[PDB]
Parts: sequence; C-alpha cells; structure tokens
Amino acid sequence: NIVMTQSPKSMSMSVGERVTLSCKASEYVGTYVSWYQQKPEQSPKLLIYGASNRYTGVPDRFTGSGSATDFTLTIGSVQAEDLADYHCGQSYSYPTFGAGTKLEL
Amino acid sequence: MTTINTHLRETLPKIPYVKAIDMYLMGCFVFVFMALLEYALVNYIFFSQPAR
Amino acid sequence: SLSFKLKRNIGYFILQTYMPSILITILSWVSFWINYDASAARVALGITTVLTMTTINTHLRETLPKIPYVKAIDMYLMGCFVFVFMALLEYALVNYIFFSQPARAAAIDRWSRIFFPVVFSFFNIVYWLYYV
Amino acid sequence: LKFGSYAYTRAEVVYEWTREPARSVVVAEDGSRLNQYDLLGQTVDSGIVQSSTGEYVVMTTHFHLKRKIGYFVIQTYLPCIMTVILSQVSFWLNRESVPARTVFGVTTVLTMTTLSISARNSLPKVAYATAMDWFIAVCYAFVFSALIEFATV
Amino acid sequence: IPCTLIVVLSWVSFWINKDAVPARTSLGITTVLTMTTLSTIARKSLPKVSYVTAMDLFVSVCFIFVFSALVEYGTLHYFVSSQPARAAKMDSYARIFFPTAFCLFNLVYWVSYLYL
Ligand SMILES: *[C@@H]1O[C@H](CO)[C@@H](O[C@@H]2O[C@H](CO)[C@@H](O[C@@H]3O[C@H](CO)[C@@H](O)[C@H](O)[C@@H]3O)[C@H](O)[C@H]2NC(C)=O)[C@H](O)[C@H]1NC(C)=O
Repeated sequence: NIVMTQSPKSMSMSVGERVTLSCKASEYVGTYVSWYQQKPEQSPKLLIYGASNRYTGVPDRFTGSGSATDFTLTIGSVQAEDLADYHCGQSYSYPTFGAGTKLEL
Repeated sequence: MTTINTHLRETLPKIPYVKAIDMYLMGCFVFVFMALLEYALVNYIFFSQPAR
Repeated sequence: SLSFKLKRNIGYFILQTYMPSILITILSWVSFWINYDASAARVALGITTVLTMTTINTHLRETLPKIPYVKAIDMYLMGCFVFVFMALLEYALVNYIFFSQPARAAAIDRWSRIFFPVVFSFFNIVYWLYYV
Repeated sequence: LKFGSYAYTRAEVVYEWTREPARSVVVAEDGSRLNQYDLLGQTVDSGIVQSSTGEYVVMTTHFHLKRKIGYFVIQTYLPCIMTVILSQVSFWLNRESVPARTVFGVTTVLTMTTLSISARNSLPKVAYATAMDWFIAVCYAFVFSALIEFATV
Repeated sequence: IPCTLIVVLSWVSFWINKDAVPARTSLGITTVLTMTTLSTIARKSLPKVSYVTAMDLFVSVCFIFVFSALVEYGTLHYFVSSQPARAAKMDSYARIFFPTAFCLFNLVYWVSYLYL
C-alpha cells in the first residue's frame, strides 16, 4: 500500500497571490498522481491528471509538477471560487488518496 | 599461478558469477601464497633462533 | 552531406597504456641506485622490466583494435622498450669494465642515474607535442 | 524499454496500460536469464515526447538490475590484495640479502601487471575510471612504492 | 620445436655445479612457466573435446619432463646436506637418463602416431 502525505494540513492565504500544495508518496508512483478539487456539498472534480495535465474546463492558473515521490500543485493568482479541499491521489497502484488540504482565505 | 588463472579466465566461458573451478583456483593460489609466507616467517625468525 | 567530427577521448588510453609503460621504465631506472657488486639484483631488475614491457606490448597488441599500420601509441611503446633496453645495456657495460677500472664504472653509473630521466623527459615532451 | 506510436501524434493515438500500472508489465517467474545481474523489478511510466513531427505518447518500462560482486571479488580484489600483502611481507626479509628482495619486488610488480591486464579484459572501453580502476591503480602504486622503499634501503 | 627446445634447455641445469642454487632453481622454474605458456596454445586451436589427443599428450609429457628435472634437482640439493657421496652420482645418472628417456618417448610417439 502506498500512502500520500499532503502538506500542509490547513493553510490560509488571501486572494490574488500564488499558493502551492505539496504531496509526497512513500513508494514510487511515476507521474500517476491526480489532483481533485472538492467543494463543500459537492462531488470531487478532477483538476490535474497524469502529473501535469490540465483537464477540460479548468483555468490555466492551476499547474502541476511531478516526480517519482513528491509532487506539487501551484495555483497562481488564486480567486474567490478556488477555496475548497484539494486531494492528491496516486494511480500507479490501487488508488489511495492523501489526507487532503483545506484552503481558506 | 596468476598466469594460469588469467589464461583460464581468457579461455573459459565468461560466466560472471562464482563457480567451482574459481574456488579451486583460489585455493591453489592461497596455498602458494601460504608457502611463500611460511618461508618469509622462517627467514625472519631464523637468525635469532634457528631451532624454531 | 551530414558530417561529424569525433574527438577520441584520451583518459582511458592514458590510464591503460601510458601509465604502465612509464611506470615500468621508472622501475627499470631503479637498477642504477643499486650497487655494482649486486649482480643478480640488477640483472633481475633489467630483464624482468624487459619481460614486463614485452608482456604489456603484446597484450595491448590484442586489446587495441587490429590496425595493421604504425600508430602513435606503438611509437611510444617502442620508445619505452628502447629505454629499458638501454638501461640494461648500461648495467652490462658497467659490469664489464668494473674490474679493470672501478672509478670509470662509478662515473658511468652516476652519469646514467642523472641523464636517463633527462632523455626520457625530453622524449616525452617531443612526443606529446608532435601528436597534439 | 520505451515504446509508442509511429506516425500518430498525441491528438490521434494515445496509449494506456490495460491494468493498474504496477500490474501491467508482468515478468515470468523464471524469466530472469541474467548470469551477471539481478533483476530486482519493473517500473512503468507514461510520458509525452516532442519530435519534429509533433507530440507523441511514450510508454516507458524500467527493469532494475544490480550487479553480482562475488565473482569480481574472487577474481581481482583478493589476488590484488594478496599481491600487495606480499609486497609488504618483503619488508620482513633480511636486509643483507639483496637479490632475493630484488627478484621478490620486481616479480611482484610483474604479477600485479598481469593481473591488471587481465582485469581490464572484462571492462568495456569506457572513457573514465571505474572503482576497480582506482583499486588497481592504488595497488600498483603500493607495489611500486614498496620496491622504491627497498631501493632506498 | 619450442617444447622440445624447452625440455633440452631445462636439461642444462644438470651440467651446472650443485653449488649454484639460485641459478639452477630459477632456471627450472622459469622453464616450467615457459612450458605452461606453450601448453596453452596447443589446445587453443581445438574444441573442448573430452579426451587426450597427440599434441596435448606431447606437451603434457614435455611439461612432466621439466617438472621432473626441477624436482630431481630439489632432491639432489636435499641429499647434498645428508649424503654427499650419494648425491654425487645423481647428477651423472640424470645426465644420461633424461635425454634417453625423452628420445625413447619421441621414438615411440612419432612411430605409433604415424603407423595409424
Ligand atoms: C569534414 O570534412 C568535410 C569535407 O572534407 C568538410 O566540409 C567542407 O566544409 C567547408 C566549410 O563548410 C566547405 O567549404 C565551403 O565551400 C563553399 C563552396 O560552395 C564556399 O561557398 C564556402 O565559403 C566554404 O568555403 C566545403 O564545401 C566542404 N568540403 C566538401 C568537399 O564537402 C567539413 O568542414 C569537415 N568537418 C566537419 C566538422 O564536418
């Protein structure tokens, strides 16, 4: 089993700047980590598939960066509807998800 | 002994892990080495005590 | 026409061919500091250096690609062989005129001890400048 | 082991693994025919390369090999160590016996020379120094320095 | 030709006086090394056949002759210290016994392998 430690657990940053989230895997998961953005009272929506591949419908302010163990999700010039939970999940094995990360103003 | 070992390594099939003929050649080399070491010990400890 | 220029690396050839030859030559030079009365010692040194140079040459004849004309590395190997040959012949000359005139033998030994490394360094400089 | 599509860019043909990527490349249990190495495992990945004709999807596999050291130990590291130990043993001989020590030292240098030549018959023609190259160079230096020490004495 | 000359060269140790210990010893052992280096090339030409041919037989007999010469000198030098008059005849016996044995072997070998 591969576990994903997502940092930070909770982070508060205002509107207009560029924020970053990190997600480290224990084993090797080669560019097979996806990023989902789950709003409260909604289903999770895929943001980044592969390791750095924007999905159909996501603005170009979201960018991913992939490796063998640790991956990053950068949101440049955050907005007022980008405040939701963010989950990183590996697909190299049977899918396991990270602890999640809250985003508040 | 070194020449025979190197000639064998050249002429024998190149199997890059340990086999039995490698162990036997190593044993023969150790025996020659030990004979030379014994002579060295004798030549050292003679002039002071020839009985030993 | 798509043309490339490939520059052959030198560190490997140095490490495998030039270091052993110069090392055996320097080893052959040792026979000069040995005294003239030590006959078996100097003969052993000289003849074993000749044998080691022959072994190195005939094994690099196999290691190197078979190219049936003369190259630079062959010139260097022959130079080192000539140096070892000259060292052993110097010892033989010393041993010959030793009994009849030992002062001349000591003078020849000191001269060789001083002036064989000089000729070797001169040959090294000439060789390494001509081929580069 | 990298494969992919010829002639079909990323907008026309994309590749994927049929099972979970950790379970796609399956190596047979007895399918390790390596005399020298040790097949540790597989490691799959997918990427996008950019060539002169467009962007292509490339499926990569990595087979992890680890070399077996025991043979090189027995072949080169023990004989060289023994030869260098012999060089140091020559120090214990008596000093009034010049021919014995001389033939000992010089034949030991020749033994190291033959071992070094036969050790370089296995290495491919690389342009740098390997670990065995450093070990052999230091052993040769030690033998030559022991002979130089005898000359000084 | 080279193995035969190496054997007749190893025979040289017999005519040397018994007091030249390093001379005869180095001669014997160096001709032994030469015999090994010759023994390699004889079989280098052939495949890994599991039987004794005529050339490897010849080279093995030559190596045995060189080995026996060196061991003969060893025992002679050992008997020098114990019985000198006994050791005084070993050299005169070997001088005639080694060449005649090698010639007899050459005769029977070159005759048996050409009558076939
Ligand atoms: C390797 O060898 C080839 C051929 O020997 C070398 O190619 C030569 O390249 C020079 C420089 O590009 C060419 O000279 C040019 O000639 C034209 C005439 O049309 C002139 O207008 C230019 O001002 C220039 O002088 C030459 O054609 C060519 N030789 C041939 C016969 O093809 C090449 O330089 C060598 N080195 C490498 C790294 O390829």
